[PDB]
Amino acid sequence: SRYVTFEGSRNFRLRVVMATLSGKAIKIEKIRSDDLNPGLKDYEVSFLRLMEAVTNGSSIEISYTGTTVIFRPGIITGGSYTHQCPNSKPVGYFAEPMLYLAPFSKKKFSILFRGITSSHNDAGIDAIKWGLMPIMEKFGVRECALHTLKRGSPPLGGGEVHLVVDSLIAQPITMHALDKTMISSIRGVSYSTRVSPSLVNRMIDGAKKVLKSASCEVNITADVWRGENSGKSPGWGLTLVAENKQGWRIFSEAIGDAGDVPEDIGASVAYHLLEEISKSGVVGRNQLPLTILYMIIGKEDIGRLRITKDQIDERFVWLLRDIKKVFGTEILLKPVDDNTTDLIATIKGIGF
Repeated sequence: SRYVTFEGSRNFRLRVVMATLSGKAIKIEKIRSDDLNPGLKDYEVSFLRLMEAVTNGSSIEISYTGTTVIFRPGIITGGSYTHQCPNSKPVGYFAEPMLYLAPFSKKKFSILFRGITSSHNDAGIDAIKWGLMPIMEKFGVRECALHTLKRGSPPLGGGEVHLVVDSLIAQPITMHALDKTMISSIRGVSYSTRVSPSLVNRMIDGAKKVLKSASCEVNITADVWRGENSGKSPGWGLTLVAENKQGWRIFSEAIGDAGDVPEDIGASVAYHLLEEISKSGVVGRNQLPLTILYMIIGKEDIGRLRITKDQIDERFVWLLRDIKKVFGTEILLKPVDDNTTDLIATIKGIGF
């Protein structure tokens, strides 16, 4: 019973994913044991269920009170499978960490996700489609898509999305990127469900108003969903994706609740995009966990990725901590030769 021991609900999915990638068994204890109703939440249990489905030989054990979990990783198998998500977490919650496994399995990942497709705290479908997967492609994952069959806005939901990754590779290519990602165009997806195309347009208006000074192209795809294919509830949101011709992407997202002013929601996403670009190196904060991990599991060899001082936040520290425990690998930061305070994250692969 050799375990790497973690504490709390923090990075629960990330830690479970790392356990699977490294083959190290882990033990997560004292989960929310200092809160009203400690233990795992229904969506984390659902998550563990998803894991068992896409792997083989995995043995999971949970205490009676659910405050601790013991995860012994199996082999990343994949295949076809449908997963029904509880109303507590949207599809992105389950789909995002599947990105970390799919390309490294024995069979294509063809996973159908049913449930809500949107929230305020999880990765939206567009963000995964146009914000995360492009980064996977830069690491050698050629074919990987997320098909939106049905959008399912909260609270009723009824959405349905299909994760299929045709490209199976041994490991991510070693990454060498020392330059700050230069944005040459801003794209995106403004969507709504079971409502008038008014909301979508007013969001684009609000977004374009703060982005007016842009000397680059700025066009946003409008994506109005009506009828039964749009889900059970009304809803709307905006995903802005800044990009260059090298395949890099910086993004931000937000959804609107009934009563929110679309122009303000639209403007808000554009402000966060500009913030995220301002603070970014090669990638934005919302992409580091994926990028860093793909580097760590690359062939035994040194990779390099420019980051910003602002990107070394609480979240980032914890990311490296957990990585230290599970893989052993520690990250070295090197001040860039230019006249800024940016660093070059130097990361040696493990030999996946």
